[PDB]
Amino acid sequence: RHTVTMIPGDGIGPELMLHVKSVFRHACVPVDFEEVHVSSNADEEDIRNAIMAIRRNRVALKGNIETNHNLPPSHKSRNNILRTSLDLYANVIHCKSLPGVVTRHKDIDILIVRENTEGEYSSLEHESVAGVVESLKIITKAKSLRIAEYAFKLAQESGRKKVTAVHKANIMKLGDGLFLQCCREVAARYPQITFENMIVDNTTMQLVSRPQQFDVMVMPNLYGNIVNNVCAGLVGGPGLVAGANYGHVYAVFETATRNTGKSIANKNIANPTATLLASCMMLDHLKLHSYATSIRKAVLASMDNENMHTPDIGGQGTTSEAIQDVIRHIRVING
Amino acid sequence: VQTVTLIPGDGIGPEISAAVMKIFDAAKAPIQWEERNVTAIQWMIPSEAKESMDKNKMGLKGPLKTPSMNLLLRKTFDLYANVRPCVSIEGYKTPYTDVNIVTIRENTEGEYSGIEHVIVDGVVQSIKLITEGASKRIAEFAFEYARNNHRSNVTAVHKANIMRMSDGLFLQKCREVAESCKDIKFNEMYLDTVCLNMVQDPSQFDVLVMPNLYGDILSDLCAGLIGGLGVTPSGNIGANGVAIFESVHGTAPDIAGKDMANPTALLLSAVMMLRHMGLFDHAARIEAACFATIKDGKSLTKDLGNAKCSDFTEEICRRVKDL
Ligand SMILES: [Mg+2]
Ligand SMILES: [Mg+2]
Repeated sequence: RHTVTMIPGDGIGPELMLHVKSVFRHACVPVDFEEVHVSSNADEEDIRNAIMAIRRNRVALKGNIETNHNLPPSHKSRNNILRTSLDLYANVIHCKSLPGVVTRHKDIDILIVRENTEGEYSSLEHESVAGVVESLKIITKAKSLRIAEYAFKLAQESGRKKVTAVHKANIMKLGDGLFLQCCREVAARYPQITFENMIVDNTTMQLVSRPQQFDVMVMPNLYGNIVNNVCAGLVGGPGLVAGANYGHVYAVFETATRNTGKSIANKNIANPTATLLASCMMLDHLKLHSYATSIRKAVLASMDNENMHTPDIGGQGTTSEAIQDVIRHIRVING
Repeated sequence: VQTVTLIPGDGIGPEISAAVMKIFDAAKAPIQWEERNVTAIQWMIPSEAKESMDKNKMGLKGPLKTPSMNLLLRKTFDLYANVRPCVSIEGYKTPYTDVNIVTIRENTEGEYSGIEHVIVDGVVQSIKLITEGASKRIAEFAFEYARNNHRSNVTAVHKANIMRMSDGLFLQKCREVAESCKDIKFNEMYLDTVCLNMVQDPSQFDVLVMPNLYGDILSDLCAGLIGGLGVTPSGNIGANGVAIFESVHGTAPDIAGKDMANPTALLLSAVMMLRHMGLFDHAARIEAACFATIKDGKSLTKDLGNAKCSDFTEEICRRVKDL
């Protein structure tokens, strides 16, 4: 039995965590969740104890913590503090077209590897004179090499063929230039993988017209934010895609789009797919591959059934009805 | 009958620019064309290029070759506001058909401050600059644009959750202009939310106002929804009433003089130009003539019909005559 940190988060986080536990029970998953809450408190003790809990358990499943952007700059994103404190350097999401979820594009199969600790998320800002604000985007060789190594290794291990570095090196000559140069050094050690690069604006144009051209994509922090959400949208939205955050030792799992979803919270309409797929992802990481495969086949099979669809993908079903169907699919798998 | 500075540019630049002049005359527009070739010299743009624009106020620009001339023009004329109206085009069919969005990009600062430092070996700092003055001005323009073009909603797009002090200040200036302009409906949205929703239901968005990089990227994404850079207008508003309207696609050198080019974008930028000054009547005619031509079928260009540039141009002229 494994002990895994669970951080319910805000909005749809807590309600979906209950369904994760419920699904884990029916599948007899040898996992015990140790819950840690993070309030809206300006004080950091909550987010620090959560870090401590993940340091101990090494693995976590979390909902999204709301960032109040009206508070002073001293009050920093708790999701970001967490991400960067634990040095979870690789944000990884897999956007794949689901046969049961018909959107404007099909045959999308994209692995996005996003630098997850650096860049425009460095929280370095100051006001030199009144009304003049500077924000410091930090790009380093160590972290750019690190994320490129990850993307190429992933591409090779999962039998992918192309890695596309996404950047703005034509304008951000030194910063994005360094990121790209680091990707290129790694590319020389993976001669069997096609390496390409694309400016981030053009990338978004290509994604909304011919997203089938992309295989693995690697990029710094903000561009990952953008591309993740574009690709998540192309395949059907926030309710479908799981996100992983990998460090050398720790790992934290969530939904790809990192959305609070406060406007649909507590209405039994949230799509449970992304969160459940994230928990399978976590089970694989824990080497509980058979449990991961049971649940993942159950949730994917339920998504084939239009009747099980929640409103976010144009259905009319409730969350609990989707879970009912997922559980129905599981208890015939394990007898 | 006022004069418009014309910058044909390179490659297909002359061809398409000729096509726009032919259509503007066929519509009997009170505009005469004052051609000017910009080129960086001494850097700076030529004496006669600067001078035409300084008295005329209005320019039209085809695709240029690549000190960037587009960067020069921005600093020379303080082009602070990039405007890109993306409207889904009937006949030319993408997977998105309900699009009607204006992206308003702060064009002077933000993450294009031009300031990068090597802090130590293997550590680079790129400075994102957000100022009170520049943010208020783009916000004032965004709301002023909305009123004048009969637009209900303005959305400020930001990442103030992550960049609190900088995107926050930009937002604070957007809020101050908004409360002093209760006419237009104002909301705030995270950049990632905008991106997520845009590719699902782009019909929900109206006027998007944002700092430089977000604007740089979204203007391109929105253009990708409606067909590309080949069919998309663009305007740049500056200081002292100067304004340049432009093509943003390539020069396409490999078809430069084969009567094989598409002037839709340059035309739509020209239509956009007529609206800015106040000649709303003519603007509507040429536009409807253009849209009906594309909807019509065979008169199409190669990127769009197995037809030449000059037929397509000729059909539009013909149709704008029969208002
Ligand atoms: Mg969030
Ligand atoms: Mg752009």
